[PDB]
Amino acid sequence: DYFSAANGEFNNVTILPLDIDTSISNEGMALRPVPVNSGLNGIKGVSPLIPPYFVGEKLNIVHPAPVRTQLISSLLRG
RNA sequence: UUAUCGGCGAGACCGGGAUGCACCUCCCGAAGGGUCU
Repeated sequence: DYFSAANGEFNNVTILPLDIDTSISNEGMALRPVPVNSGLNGIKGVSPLIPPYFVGEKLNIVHPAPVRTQLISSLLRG
């Protein structure tokens, strides 16, 4: 709840171009909720694929670890 | 944004004492002079 609780306020939004599309897949590891049949491994769950994630039938999905950490230097490498 | 919603709050004196002072001469030398009812 960013709206109600003001959790996870952010600023200084910086966008940088990437070289490889790392939105859905990452060497076969899903980086976001994807259907089970997509062949991507990770953690099983139930959720709608498309937002908003509180409406729509909750179908089986594979999603990454809820808390993923990466070094900022590695993230800025691109 | 995996839901929907939620002020953390209320009260307090921090203050009470102290001399910083005690000793030193800054002086030593020179002509500013000469030209035009």
